[PDB]
Amino acid sequence: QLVESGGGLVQPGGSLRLLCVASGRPFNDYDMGWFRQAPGKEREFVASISWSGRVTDYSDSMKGRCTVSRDNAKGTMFLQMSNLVPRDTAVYYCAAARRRWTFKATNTEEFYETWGQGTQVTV
Amino acid sequence: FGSSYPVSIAFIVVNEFCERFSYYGMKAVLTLYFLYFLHWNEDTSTSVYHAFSSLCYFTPILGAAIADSWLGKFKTIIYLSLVYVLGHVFKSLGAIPILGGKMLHTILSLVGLSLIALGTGGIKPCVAAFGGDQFEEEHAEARTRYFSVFYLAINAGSLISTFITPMLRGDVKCFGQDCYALAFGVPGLLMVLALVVFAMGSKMYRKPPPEGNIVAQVIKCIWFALCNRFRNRSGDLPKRQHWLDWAAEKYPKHLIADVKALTRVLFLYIPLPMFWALLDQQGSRWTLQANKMNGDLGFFVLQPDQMQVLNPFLVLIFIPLFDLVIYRLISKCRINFSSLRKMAVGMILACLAFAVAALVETKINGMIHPEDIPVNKLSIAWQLPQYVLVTAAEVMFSVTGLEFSYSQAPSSMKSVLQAAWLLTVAVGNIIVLVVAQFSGLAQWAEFVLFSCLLLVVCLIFSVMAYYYVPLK
Ligand SMILES: Cc1onc(-c2ccccc2Cl)c1C(=O)N[C@@H]1C(=O)N2[C@@H]1SC(C)(C)[C@@H]2C(=O)O
Repeated sequence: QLVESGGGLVQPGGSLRLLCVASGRPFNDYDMGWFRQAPGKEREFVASISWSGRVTDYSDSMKGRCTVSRDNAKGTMFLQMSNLVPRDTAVYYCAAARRRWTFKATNTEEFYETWGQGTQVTV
Repeated sequence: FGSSYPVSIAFIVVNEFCERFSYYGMKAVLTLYFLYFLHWNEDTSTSVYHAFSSLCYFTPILGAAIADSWLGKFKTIIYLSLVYVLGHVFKSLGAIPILGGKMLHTILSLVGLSLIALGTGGIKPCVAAFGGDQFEEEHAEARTRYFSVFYLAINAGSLISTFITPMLRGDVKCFGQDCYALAFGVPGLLMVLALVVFAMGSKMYRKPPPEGNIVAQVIKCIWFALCNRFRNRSGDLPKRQHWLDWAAEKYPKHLIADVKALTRVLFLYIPLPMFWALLDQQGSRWTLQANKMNGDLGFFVLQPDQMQVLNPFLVLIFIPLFDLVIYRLISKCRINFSSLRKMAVGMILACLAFAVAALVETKINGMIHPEDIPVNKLSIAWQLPQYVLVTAAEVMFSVTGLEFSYSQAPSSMKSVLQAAWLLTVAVGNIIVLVVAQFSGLAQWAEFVLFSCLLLVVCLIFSVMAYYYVPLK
């Protein structure tokens, strides 16, 4: 709960490492995901990391190659983007979903309940 | 071919091999299908997987009830195999992304899983009982060899399933995405082939008819027996010499004897779920133990996960070895293994295997330095002795249990006792789930605990097996 984010401008072919720290209940309880919202577009799926980090998923695009990692101590989550391009110069959000039983896709906006403010990574 | 072995068991062992091949090939990819095709939560995927496994373990009760109480077997096998094929068709149809999405996929997959569980629970006991029914009651020595070959076929199917499954889901694009339809359809074709080969031998089988609504008669007999003693303010002869003797105003002696044998065998089997639960807690902890020990082996680098395949291979080696050499050598002398001493010896071997695992963990912990490498870092070897002991226990226990269940069952309820044998596995698997969450002990102290528990269960089973009254 109370998720945050951090990031900024990157080189045309550089790399970025976005943070997401939860300042609420324990971080091991929530399933986490990353979303992006390019200007004048719809919020897209980027990557998802399950509680305990055992299961990971990335969007078909995954421009370059992403990597989502999390530690449940200090409640922090890292996204490593490698081969960013002029495109995907979007606002990146962090979403957290409390563990429960559901049939909704883990890669959809409806699966997650709390969204933090998004960074403004640009290329 | 020559004699003493009908040609029919060919299309029993082959059918079992194909069925296990398909079942394991599907179950291997089930979780990945849940996670990366349906995009389900980890909790939801794991819960659905465990529910499907539990239903598969528990459905043989219904299958055996159908078979023995009505329709006989070879007609429950055929119809439940048709249901199995329908479930496979539904499951493979729900993995096609072209038609529907996220609603048709889920519904079709769940319905297919339900049908697959129904089919497996009802092809499991019925097939074994039907194959055992092909031998004359006098040929009690060929039946044991047939059961050994049956277990060998099961294990071989599992092994080829492990060796062949990763190829199906390896860089295959069904329609622009990972090809799960092929992964779920190849097992469907395997099950279709198994059904075809089983049905091909119809004219050679020895189909015996059911002896009536045996399950209802058994339930009613037990109910009357229990309700007769309730002489709260009276009673001179409610029941003496047994708790079923004075359930004799009805239910002629030929039924009271059958229910007596059933109850005796069930009371004997009571403690087997604990043995199954204790023995199941080795495919997960031993992987962790392997993760802490060197696995180069000089010639070929072995991963901790790959060591799991050493169980079916050792079973394949041991079954012929036990059947043809060790048992024959024991029989050479006056030593008599009565098919209940075999199970106790298997329990003792499992306890020894877990004690050896605890010893290996203790050796691992005692590591001291001389990228630095610990001198006292064990190679992936030293896990063989516990894999050898645990595998021998499984061969001695599981193979003997199938024969003991059939040999000690009344002709009217031969497949009911086979469901009782599988019922212990179902209950034992339930115990594993309840105990899995509770994990706060050291690996060495956990293995020593399992060894002691396996010893306590062995003594309980040994004492009860000592007082067991064999069927006659
Ligand atoms: C234990 C046990 O209890 N009933 C059976 C059994 C008996 C008949 C048909 C199918 C099965 Cl799975 C059984 C058993 O171990 N069967 C077979 C056996 O042993 N193998 C299969 S299952 C397995 C893949 C886990 C195991 C292995 O390869 O390690």
